Amino acid sequence: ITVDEKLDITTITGVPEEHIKTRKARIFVPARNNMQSGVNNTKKWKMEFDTRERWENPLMGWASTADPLSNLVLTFSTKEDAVAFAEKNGWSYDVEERKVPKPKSKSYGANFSWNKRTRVSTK
Amino acid sequence: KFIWTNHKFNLSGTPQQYVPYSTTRKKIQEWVPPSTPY
Amino acid sequence: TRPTVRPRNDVAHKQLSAFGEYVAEILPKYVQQVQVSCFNELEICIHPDGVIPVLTFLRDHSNAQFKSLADLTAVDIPTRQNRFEIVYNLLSLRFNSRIRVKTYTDELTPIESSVPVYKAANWYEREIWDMFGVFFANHPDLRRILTDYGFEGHPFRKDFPLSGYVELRYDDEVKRVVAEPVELAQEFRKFDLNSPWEAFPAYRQPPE
Amino acid sequence: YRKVRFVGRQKEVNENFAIDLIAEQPVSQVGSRVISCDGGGGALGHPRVYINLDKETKTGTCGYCGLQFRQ
Amino acid sequence: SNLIEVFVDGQSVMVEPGTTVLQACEKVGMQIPRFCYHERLSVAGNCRMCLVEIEKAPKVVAACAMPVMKGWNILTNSEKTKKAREGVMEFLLANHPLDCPICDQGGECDLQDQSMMFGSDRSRFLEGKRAVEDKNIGPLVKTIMTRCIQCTRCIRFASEIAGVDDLGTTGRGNDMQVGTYIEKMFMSELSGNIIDICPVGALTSKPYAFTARPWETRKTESIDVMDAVGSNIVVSTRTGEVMRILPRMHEDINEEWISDKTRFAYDGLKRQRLTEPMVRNEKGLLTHTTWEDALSRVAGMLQSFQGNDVAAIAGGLVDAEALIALKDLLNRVDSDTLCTEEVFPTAGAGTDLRSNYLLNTTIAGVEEADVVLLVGTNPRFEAPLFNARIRKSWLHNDLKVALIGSPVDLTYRYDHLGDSPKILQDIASGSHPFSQVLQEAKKPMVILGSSALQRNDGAAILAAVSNIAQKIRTSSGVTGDWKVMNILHRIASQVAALDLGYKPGVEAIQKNPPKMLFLLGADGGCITRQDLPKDCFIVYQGHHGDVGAPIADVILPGAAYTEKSATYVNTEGRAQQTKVAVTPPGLAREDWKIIRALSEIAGMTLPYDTLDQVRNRLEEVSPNLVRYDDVEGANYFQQASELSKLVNQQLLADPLVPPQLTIKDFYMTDSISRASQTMAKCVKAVTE
Amino acid sequence: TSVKPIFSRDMNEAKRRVRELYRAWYREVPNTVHLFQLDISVKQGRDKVREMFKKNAHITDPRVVDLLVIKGKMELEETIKVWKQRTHVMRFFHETEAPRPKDFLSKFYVGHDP
Amino acid sequence: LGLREIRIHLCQRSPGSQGVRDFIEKRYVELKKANPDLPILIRECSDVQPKLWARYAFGQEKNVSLNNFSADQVTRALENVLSS
Amino acid sequence: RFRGEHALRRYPSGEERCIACKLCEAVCPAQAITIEAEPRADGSRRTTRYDIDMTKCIYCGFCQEACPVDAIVEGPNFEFSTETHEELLYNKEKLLNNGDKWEAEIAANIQADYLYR
Ligand code: SF4
Ligand code: SF4
Ligand code: SF4
Ligand code: SF4
Ligand code: FES
Ligand SMILES: [Zn+2]
Repeated sequence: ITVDEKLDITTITGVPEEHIKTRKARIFVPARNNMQSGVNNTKKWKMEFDTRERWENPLMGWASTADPLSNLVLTFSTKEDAVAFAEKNGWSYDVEERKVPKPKSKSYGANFSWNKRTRVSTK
Repeated sequence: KFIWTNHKFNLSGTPQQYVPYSTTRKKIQEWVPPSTPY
Repeated sequence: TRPTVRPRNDVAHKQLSAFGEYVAEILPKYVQQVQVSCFNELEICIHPDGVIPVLTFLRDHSNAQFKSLADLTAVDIPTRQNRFEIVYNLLSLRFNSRIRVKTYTDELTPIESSVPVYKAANWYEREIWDMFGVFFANHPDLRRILTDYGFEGHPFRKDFPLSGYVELRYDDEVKRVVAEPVELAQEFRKFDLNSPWEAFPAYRQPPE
Repeated sequence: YRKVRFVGRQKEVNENFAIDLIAEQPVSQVGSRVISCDGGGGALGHPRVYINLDKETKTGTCGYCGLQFRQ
Repeated sequence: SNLIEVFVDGQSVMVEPGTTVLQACEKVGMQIPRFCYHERLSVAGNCRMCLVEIEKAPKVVAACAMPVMKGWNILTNSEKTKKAREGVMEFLLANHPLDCPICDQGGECDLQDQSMMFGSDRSRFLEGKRAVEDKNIGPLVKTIMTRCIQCTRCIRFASEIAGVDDLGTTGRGNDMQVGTYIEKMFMSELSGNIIDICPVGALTSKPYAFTARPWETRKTESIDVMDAVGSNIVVSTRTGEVMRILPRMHEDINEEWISDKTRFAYDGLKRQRLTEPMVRNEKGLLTHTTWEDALSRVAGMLQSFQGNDVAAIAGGLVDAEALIALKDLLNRVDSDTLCTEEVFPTAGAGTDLRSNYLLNTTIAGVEEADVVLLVGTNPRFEAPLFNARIRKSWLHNDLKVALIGSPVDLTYRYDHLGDSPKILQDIASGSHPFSQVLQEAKKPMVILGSSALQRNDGAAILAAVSNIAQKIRTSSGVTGDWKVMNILHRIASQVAALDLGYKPGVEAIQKNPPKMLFLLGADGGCITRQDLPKDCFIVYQGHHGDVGAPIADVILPGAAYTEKSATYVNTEGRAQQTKVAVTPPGLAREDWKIIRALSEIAGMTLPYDTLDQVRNRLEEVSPNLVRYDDVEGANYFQQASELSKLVNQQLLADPLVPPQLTIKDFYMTDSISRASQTMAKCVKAVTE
Repeated sequence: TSVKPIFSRDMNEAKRRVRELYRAWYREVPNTVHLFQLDISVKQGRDKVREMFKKNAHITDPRVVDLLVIKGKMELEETIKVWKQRTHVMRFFHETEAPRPKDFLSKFYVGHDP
Repeated sequence: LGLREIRIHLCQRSPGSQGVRDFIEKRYVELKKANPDLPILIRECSDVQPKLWARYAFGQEKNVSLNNFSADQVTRALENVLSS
Repeated sequence: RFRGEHALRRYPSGEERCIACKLCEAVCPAQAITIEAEPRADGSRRTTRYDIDMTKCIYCGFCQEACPVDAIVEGPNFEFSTETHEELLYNKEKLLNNGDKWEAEIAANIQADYLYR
């Protein structure tokens, strides 16, 4: 047995170096690259970090850099388990919101009226 | 057409060693101050 | 359906259905989910207290030998509320069959090591310690394999960014070969390839 | 500031240019409506695209072909 | 109550009596392939690419436009649906050129993200492919109408929201084109917004045109500041440089639409820019300097002057974080005397609870109004997306709109009521018709614009319209509360600036001659050195050098709007934090951190260093600058309206004229408009 | 907290275990200074150890302290023997790396907000 | 100086703040009829402890915390600072 | 079908057969290619910078087969061995020179072997 019940907040340290207090994370819902119309790109809460300098490598023009995180997207399933990872490793954050549209009221056949204003042509 | 004359070589420093460079225009083109008169 | 589509058979799809039916019937203290893979393989979910006995039941028996440990591996999964995933894999040499043992876990909760049951998993368990940080209990020799003497990241997990922190170099400032902060000469471009329209209707998630 | 890397290195650069070597082509004429240009020979060169040649009268070098094409 | 239980794929779902098969199947999480149907448009049936096999029926119907009767079995995946989608989308991919090496929608186009997933596997034509010719429309929209799946989606745009009826359908059978029959150019506001609508590579961008394919960009969301409502964009960096920006489809502002100026003005970010601190040299010379020369230079003069001989003006596009480090530096030395560039008259209130200074009916309440009256403004070329919301709400239900002053071109049938300030005074009484329809209104809306209030009679027209806003609300008023009196703007960082506790209108500096000024206004010439006293210095802090940076003592660089995490506030008190895209080039720095290193090299040192400590200093002064995107219910202006009756200024004799031209004033306005040469290249194509 | 511990139970066997291995490292500073032929002063090697244990004293929980033990227990394999060829030990002493400013005004001249 | 202005914070609801919601009804139009110099500010929502800032003497803060007064205590606790 | 030094062909009388369609850079497994196009003044689009490292080049043959307009070709000459790392970075205007030192070599190869692929 020896199950030793208590309560203490799980915070871990030692594994990164100094980027705990310097960088605030960011959790967002990605929203539909609008040149197309497919909505599979939504439905996953992600997180993503800050952007820092990108100078020029003065022999070609390669945008070389420090900032070793810079390419990390994780895919979390929900808000409830979103913030439950920024605390267990212990860095700050800021939370966006999910936006779902108007339900809405559309009806073909309402484009032809007797006294109303919605009446389309040129089709 | 567009063929070379006889041949060439891969000469490590001949003195010519091709010394690669960048092939773009500069990006931001910083603004210069106005002239010496006021 | 046509050529260039894999033909299945219902023989092994019925036998491996029927066989591992009674591995949940005769040890219902540990086994908490069994599902049959469509390509004639078996998965069996086991609570981490049953790490030693359900191997030990398998290890010697008349009906299920499974005497070869092919592959011990480990997968990490954020958003699961219990991170990792330990996956055992065995081989019935008398019977030509496969079964996988999928035991979930966490970081701080230890796992009783399978050193005494199989002596194949001596090196398969020192390794996983280095790559994720799972602390296998009472291991006879736990050490540092496949990493340098200075890594403190356990790099095969999702929190370690791809290039490290410790990009190395030489200098003549004394004689030594010394570390540095990481310094790339190219960005490592991150392309975006995940295209919409949800092409797979069978595996579709519930709507919510 | 930058030009010191080729001191005594002869700075090997291109000699011919195709920035405009289009213009020496005797721009082809047909007297039709739409023409194919899989230019450069079959099973090589750019894919076949059909251009409308009716302005007063040019095509537009196919987008791929480069060679000035017209009626 | 009032629903039909309809079974999709053998699974129940409850929909209203009058929805579509499209929306109902989109409720349980499925996307039928769409071409001829966008949500914010009307509905047509002219591509036939949603073909659901409805169960227990011989025929196949379109799920775009039909009702849903008593509970069907909407059977999506069958063996008759999948023989139709595969058969329709072999037709249109026949008469089509063989691009995708060079066509610019090579990353997203929906003849390509259908045709792996749905649709066929190989081609059988095997020769043909008719080829129509292109033309020009404007210097914004490259137009290759060879590609053209003829879905009639761009044409229903023009007859809808952007009310210029210019495009058409010309021909019969296979022989038809889309573009304008005469050689007329098609240009207005929202004119470049069609290149998102166009589902294949026909309409594509002119300045972006051939630079980069869209699987390489790094999308980071951000908010744009060139206008009143702000925006909702997403920038797209390639290698540390902005390539193009898009809309982001917030549901209340930018429903899916973006403004044309806000789309094509990223060039002004990177053309004509100042990068380094510069020293005086005593003549009209002005030369660059190392960073530790010109810090204690200006900080020497702070210890000398005291009292109201030092001031600052700031009225452009700087945030609400580099407007706190200014206010706590000039008022710890106790010399406030500072104002914004914009002129706003105060009579009884204006800095305190502001009472109408934010737009009280929000944008989402505009669709609920019934009689909208608006005075003193040309709403078309300032906040255009608010104008498009009127255009939507004028359609789809009834609305009655009247305007006072300067007959201009609005796309919906208004009526020019009158053109004088004296129309306001008479409409407080009952005369000159509509006369009581505001009294006979159920949800009124009376907008004052900020174009007329800048004038010299601003304290009169502020109190005049507040009287008739009192007159309606004291009658019933609406049902109901329904806040009435409201205002919009045309400068982005004013509501952010003014509700920190500044004064409005440059009058305090307009009377006295203080010695040193700090310019963050600045390019509007409401103060010149001639209106100033003699050659005593002014120190300039900005990022562009158009007007005011040549006439300056020491200039300091700053980061513009894509380089710093900031805060901006539109006309409803929302707070929309822009985020980092590029780090600022050269020796430029962020604005609010050059102020602390001006402070700490001088005497007073401010008690905050990091950005989180800045926003707690914000939360001290105004607690609603961390309540992001929320509109609270607080009006409190029955007390303000009687207290604003204190000033008794009268009207004037001048027609309430807006500055805006036919279009041409729309392009070149702020600062980034000016340096961006594509605005300079689309302005001479208007005049010709 | 329903999970078995590693070695300790609650706050007492742990905070005598961490005091045990400190007496190992205090003994095994002046051995490696000649076992690798490295020429510094011996008091430098003792300063780094008493620096290192004070770093982690913000813990209010068992089996996190026990996790740091296992790392601290492991290093005495390599360090007391000869498995690090003079170079993996000397990385704790950042001799090459330039000093960081760590004060506000010196960051502002050089570097875009580190 | 002192002084320059003050900052009346409140909350829209959580009705322990209800003294200011009557104080605006009683003494704002009577309050700001006096002192046509001092631009006292009203802001939105502290949501708890509806404080009242004062700012004067080279930018120094003085913050009383009226949590739940009457309509008459807020009538008289303002001229603690307004007189001084 | 041998793999080796790189080249960029061009049409009969020259057109610089490349069209900057950005595929030879998206299936390099090693991310060697670095293309930055621009609308050239005549209207047809071309490259400005084109960069192939000869050290990250893992020698697939994935550039050779992804190209629609049949331009970039792994040319059949293993002549190499320069003395500086500053040199093996290739520009655009090396490859053309290196691709017009021969085309009698390359076009004899591709005509033999395009019939299979
Ligand atoms: S521009 Fe082309 S794709 Fe767009 S609606 Fe017109 S024909 Fe269809
Ligand atoms: S519009 Fe469609 S068919 Fe034309 S090039 Fe683009 S993806 Fe190909
Ligand atoms: S060779 Fe082909 S893939 Fe490479 S740049 Fe040219 S067109 Fe693009
Ligand atoms: S050979 Fe392969 S790795 Fe090398 S440049 Fe070509 S595609 Fe890239
Ligand atoms: S699919 Fe668009 S019309 Fe039915
Ligand atoms: Zn051609």
